[PDB]
Amino acid sequence: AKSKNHTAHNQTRKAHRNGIKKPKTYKYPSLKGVDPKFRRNHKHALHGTAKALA
Amino acid sequence: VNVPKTRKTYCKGKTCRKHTQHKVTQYKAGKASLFAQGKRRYDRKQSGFGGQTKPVFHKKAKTTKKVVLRLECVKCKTRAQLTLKRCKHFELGGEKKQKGQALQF
Amino acid sequence: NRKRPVPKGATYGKPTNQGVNELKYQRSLRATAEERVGRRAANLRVLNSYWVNQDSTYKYFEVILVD
Amino acid sequence: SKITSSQVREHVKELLKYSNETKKRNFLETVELQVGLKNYDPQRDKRFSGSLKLPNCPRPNMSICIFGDAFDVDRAKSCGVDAMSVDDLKKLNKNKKLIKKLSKKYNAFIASEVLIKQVPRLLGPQLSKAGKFPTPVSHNDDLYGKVTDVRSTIKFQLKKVLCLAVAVGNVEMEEDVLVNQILMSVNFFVSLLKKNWQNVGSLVVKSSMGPAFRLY
Amino acid sequence: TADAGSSATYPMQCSALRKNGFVVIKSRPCKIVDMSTSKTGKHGHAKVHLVAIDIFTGKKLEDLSPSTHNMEVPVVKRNEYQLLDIDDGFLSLMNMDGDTKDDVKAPEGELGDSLQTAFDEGKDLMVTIISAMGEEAAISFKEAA
RNA sequence: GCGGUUCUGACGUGCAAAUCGAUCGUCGAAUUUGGGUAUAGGGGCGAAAGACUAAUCGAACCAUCUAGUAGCUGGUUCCUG
RNA sequence: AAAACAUAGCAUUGCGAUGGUCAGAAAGUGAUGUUGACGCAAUGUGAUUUCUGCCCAGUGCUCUGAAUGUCAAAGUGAAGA
RNA sequence: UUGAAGACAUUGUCAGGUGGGGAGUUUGGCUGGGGCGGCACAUCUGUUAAACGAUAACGCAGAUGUCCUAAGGGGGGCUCAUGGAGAACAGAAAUCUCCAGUAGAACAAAAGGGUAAAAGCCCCCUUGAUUUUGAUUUUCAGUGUGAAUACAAACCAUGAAAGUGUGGCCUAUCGAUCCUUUAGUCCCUCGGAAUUUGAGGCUAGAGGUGCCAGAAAAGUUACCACAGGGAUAACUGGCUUGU
Ligand SMILES: C[C@@H]1C[C@@H]([C@H](O)CC2CC(=O)NC(=O)C2)C(=O)[C@@H](C)C1
Ligand SMILES: [K+]
Ligand SMILES: [K+]
Ligand SMILES: [K+]
Ligand SMILES: [K+]
Ligand SMILES: [K+]
Ligand SMILES: [K+]
Ligand SMILES: [K+]
Ligand SMILES: [K+]
Ligand SMILES: [K+]
Ligand SMILES: [K+]
Ligand SMILES: [K+]
Ligand SMILES: [K+]
Ligand SMILES: [K+]
Ligand SMILES: [K+]
Ligand SMILES: [K+]
Ligand SMILES: [K+]
Ligand SMILES: [K+]
Ligand SMILES: [K+]
Ligand SMILES: [K+]
Ligand SMILES: [K+]
Ligand SMILES: [Mg+2]
Ligand SMILES: [Mg+2]
Ligand SMILES: [Mg+2]
Ligand SMILES: [Mg+2]
Ligand SMILES: [Mg+2]
Ligand SMILES: [Mg+2]
Ligand SMILES: [Mg+2]
Ligand SMILES: [Mg+2]
Ligand SMILES: [Mg+2]
Ligand SMILES: [Mg+2]
Ligand SMILES: [Mg+2]
Ligand SMILES: [Mg+2]
Ligand SMILES: [Mg+2]
Ligand SMILES: [Mg+2]
Ligand SMILES: [Mg+2]
Ligand SMILES: [Mg+2]
Ligand SMILES: [Mg+2]
Ligand SMILES: [Mg+2]
Ligand SMILES: [Mg+2]
Ligand SMILES: [Mg+2]
Ligand SMILES: [Mg+2]
Ligand SMILES: [Mg+2]
Ligand SMILES: [Mg+2]
Ligand SMILES: [Mg+2]
Ligand SMILES: [Zn+2]
Repeated sequence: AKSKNHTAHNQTRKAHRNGIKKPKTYKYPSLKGVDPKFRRNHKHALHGTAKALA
Repeated sequence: VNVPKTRKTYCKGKTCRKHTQHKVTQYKAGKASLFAQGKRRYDRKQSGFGGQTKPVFHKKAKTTKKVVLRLECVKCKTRAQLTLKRCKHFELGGEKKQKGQALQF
Repeated sequence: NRKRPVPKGATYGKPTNQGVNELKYQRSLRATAEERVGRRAANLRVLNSYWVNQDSTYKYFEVILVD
Repeated sequence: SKITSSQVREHVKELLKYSNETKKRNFLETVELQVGLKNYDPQRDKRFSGSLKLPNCPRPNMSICIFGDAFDVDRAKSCGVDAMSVDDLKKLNKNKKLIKKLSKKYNAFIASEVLIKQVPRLLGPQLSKAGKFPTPVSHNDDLYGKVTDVRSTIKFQLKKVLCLAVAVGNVEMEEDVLVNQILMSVNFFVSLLKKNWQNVGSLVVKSSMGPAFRLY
Repeated sequence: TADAGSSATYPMQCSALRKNGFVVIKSRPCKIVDMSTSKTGKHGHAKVHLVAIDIFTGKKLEDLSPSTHNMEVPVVKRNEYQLLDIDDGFLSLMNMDGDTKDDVKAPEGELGDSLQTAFDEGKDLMVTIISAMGEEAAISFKEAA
C-alpha cells in the first residue's frame, strides 16, 4: 500500500545531538590542488633554506 | 554525421610524438576465435545435458552504436582509436555542406 | 550405452539430469562379463579375463576361473 | 589481398616492354583491366554499382559534351569542350538517328543540374541504355575539373554479365603509377562484391591491342 | 566502407501500434491490417493480436503479444525517383540531385504491367520505392507537372 | 429387488462422520448380485462428474531424505541501577 | 440426476501384416490378434423427416510438385611446420 | 528340414530434424485496493517551493534516447526583428535604396538564463572533437556512472598580437563484473630446456544491460493450496456532502 514519501522532520534534532562540528583547522594545510608549477619550484626553494640555516 | 577521411592529430609512436597526418577508417569488431579461452569454456559448459547454461540477452534498448575511428599514421603506421557519440547515420569523407542554396522541390 | 531405466524417459528433476540416452555405465563390458560368469559358477573364483571377438550387437570374452 | 604487388609489377613491365619495343603503334595504347565474376546470379543478387577516380587520367582526350545553360555553355567554350544548350537539344526533334549519332559521338556527357531532369524528356532512354546518362555539374563546381574527373573516373556496375572491362591507364604512364592504379582498381572492385575475394574468378590486364597478362 | 551500425528496427510497446502502421513479425517487415486487444482472464491482463501483410511478399502474418511487451517496428523510407528506362528486368532511376540507381528490379503484378504501358509512350513517370530491412521495391507511380 | 426426486420433512453435540419417514424413479434387461480373477499412483479405472482408486483424490497410503525453506504469524523464563 | 454422458443413425481419418493404433528399461518382449477392410484403430455429430450454403488468405494436415534458397556429423579439396 | 530375404535390412554409436506426449522453470515495480491506462522507474527546463541550500503527491506547463567536419576551434568584417518613406513590369508579399530601430531577431532541438564592433549574420584558415595521467564541482555514502570546472607535461590550430581553443554559449542527450573484440607496449607467462605458431596477461577503447547500480523468462484456475494482511478491496458504523 501507499506510504510516506519524504520528510526532514526530526533531522535537525538528530544533527544537533552530536552537534554540528566546524571542520578543524591546522597551520599548514595540504598543498593539494595547488598549481604544480608552483609546487615544483617551492620544493626547490625550501631545499635551499634548509641548506642555509645550516 | 560526416567525418573526413584524413586528420592531422597527435601520434604516440616513439619516432613521432607530434602531430602527423592520419588515414581515418571505421573500426569493425573482428571474427570471434574458436580458441579464445572464454569460447572454449562456454563449449565445455554447454556440452551434455542441462540445456542453456549461460544468460542470453533479449531486452535490447539502444538503436545506435558508438562509432569508433581507426586513425593510422601515414609515417610510422601506428594506429589510434577515437570514439564518436551515438548517431544513426555515419559517413566517411562525404560531400561537404554547401551554405545558401535553393532546396529543390 | 546404458539407457536410463526410467518410465517413458521421465526423470523428475532438474534439466542436468534429464538425460536418458547417451549415458554410459562406469564399468566395462569386460567387468559385466566376469560378474555374470562369476554368478553362474559361484563355487569358482574369477582370476582374469580377455577379449576374443565382437560384432555390432555383442562383445565376446573368455573368463579364467580357479576352483 | 590475394594479389602480391610483385606479380603485378612483373606483368606491367612485360606489358610496357611489349607495347613500347615489340609493336609500337601509331596510337596511344590504353591499359585495361578485364574482370571475371564467380558465384554471382545477376538476376537475383543485388546489382552493385561503384565509381572511383584514378589520380592520373587513364585515357586523356576522352570526348566530353556539356549540356548547359548559357552560363555553362560560355564556360565550356572557354575550356574547349563541346557545349550543346537546350534550344539545340529541342531543335533535334528526336530522330532516333540524330540522337544515336550524338550518343556515339562523345564518349560521355556532363549536364547542368537544372537541365538534367529535362534531359530524359528531351532525349529518350537512348542515353540511359548505352550507360551514357549525363553526370551532373554545379555552377559552384569547376567545369574543367569535372571534365578532368569524368576522364579519370572508372565505373564497375554489374548488369547481366560476369565480365567487366575497365581502362586503368596508358602506356606512356610511369610503371609505378600504373601498378598503383591497377591495385587501387582491383581493391575498389573487390570491395564492391558480397564475398570480397571469392566472387573474383579471374583478373586480366591488357593494352588496347596488345597481349593479355593473368594476375589471377 | 563505413556505416554507423544503426538498428533498422526501433522498439515500440504492442499497445502503441495502430492500423496501417508497420511492425516486424518473424524477421519480416509488415503493414498492420487488424489490431485487436483482449483480456486474458479474470485478472484482466491485456493481450494484442496483430494481423499484418508483408510489404514485399504480400503474404499474411499473425502475431500474439502482451500489450506492454515490446514489438520491433521497421524503419521505412519512401523516396521518389524519376524513371529513365526499363533495361530488362530492372528499372533505371534518377535521384533528383542527378545520381542513378539501377538495382531496384521492377514490379510483378498489376503495377508492373501498368508501368510498362505508362513508360512505352512519352510520359515522365515518378516512381516511389519503399525500403525496409535490406530490401527495396516499387509501390506506386505518378506523372510530372 | 436396485435407485435416490420432493418435502429443501425428521435429525443436525444424531440411531448414523450420510441415518430416519413419507413421497418418488426403475422393475426381464445397456438388469441386480456372491465368489474367483486382472488393472497400482503422473499409474489405474472412467456411458466423463476431475469421478472413483479402503471415511484419503485437480495425483492414494506408509517410511525416509527432513529439525525441508519461510523477507511471514505466534512465543521467548530473575531483581535493581 | 439435468438440458450433462451414452445410444442407434450419420460422416470423416489411418492401415494389406516388412502394416495401422497402442505397450515395454530391455528382450529370442507385448495388446488389438482364436484378428484381416462386412476388419481393427482414431475422431466428430447424435433417433426418424428435411437439409447441410459460401471462404484453402491464416493455423494445421497432406502431395510420384519445383529445385540448386537454407543445409549437421562423416567424407572430399586447398593453404599451412 | 523347407520356403522367403540378403549384404539390403536389423542391431550399435554419433549427427541433423521433429517432439506441451512428457519434464523443469518463469511469467518486474510504482499504484488513493488490484486490474486496465500511465511512467511520476535513468533524466532535463520553468513553476509548485514558503527571497541560502534541501524539499512530497498518478501536482501544473513542457522536454530527452538525438542532431552537427561544422552546427567544433581561431580570426576578420558586419548587424538583427520590425516599421516608415522611395524605385520599370511589381500587386499585401520578389529585388534595390535611405531613415528609424536596446535586441521587440537569431543562437540544431524543451524551457529558463546569456550575448550587439557578439555568443547573432557572412567570409578566411583549420582539426583543442588530440596525447599523458592526477586534482576539483554536481548528484553523494561525500561510492560508482554521467556531465562539468581549473591547472600540469606535450604536441598543434588560429591570429599582426595579447590571447583563445582538451567538442557544440550554459543548464539533458546515457551504461559495471564476466565474455568477445580492437589499439598500445612489441613488453611479461606457458613452470625440464629451446625456436616458431597458438593461448594467456598488463594499459586504453568498443560490442549492453531504457526495470537505465545492469535476472536469461508466457498464460490460466469458479477444482484450487499455503503463509500472512484489516499495512489493502467487496457490508455496517465514522469524518465529508460534491451529487
Ligand atoms: C550482450 C553481449 C553480452 C554482455 C555480457 O557479456 C553478458 C554477461 C554478463 C556477465 O557478467 N555474466 C554473464 O553470464 C552474461 C555484454 O557485455 C554486451 C556488451 C554484449
Ligand atoms: K507497498
Ligand atoms: K512512499
Ligand atoms: K529424480
Ligand atoms: K549434466
Ligand atoms: K543443477
Ligand atoms: K502422465
Ligand atoms: K487405507
Ligand atoms: K506423487
Ligand atoms: K517481505
Ligand atoms: K467433424
Ligand atoms: K484457409
Ligand atoms: K490452408
Ligand atoms: K546394412
Ligand atoms: K531426437
Ligand atoms: K512437447
Ligand atoms: K487504483
Ligand atoms: K562524480
Ligand atoms: K532495476
Ligand atoms: K503456473
Ligand atoms: K449536500
Ligand atoms: Mg517509509
Ligand atoms: Mg516517489
Ligand atoms: Mg566432452
Ligand atoms: Mg549433446
Ligand atoms: Mg431417504
Ligand atoms: Mg431438510
Ligand atoms: Mg435438536
Ligand atoms: Mg469442471
Ligand atoms: Mg527449528
Ligand atoms: Mg517442519
Ligand atoms: Mg440428489
Ligand atoms: Mg449429448
Ligand atoms: Mg438426425
Ligand atoms: Mg560439415
Ligand atoms: Mg509444462
Ligand atoms: Mg504491484
Ligand atoms: Mg535515484
Ligand atoms: Mg531555495
Ligand atoms: Mg556555435
Ligand atoms: Mg565524489
Ligand atoms: Mg546525467
Ligand atoms: Mg611444462
Ligand atoms: Mg536501478
Ligand atoms: Mg485500515
Ligand atoms: Zn607516427
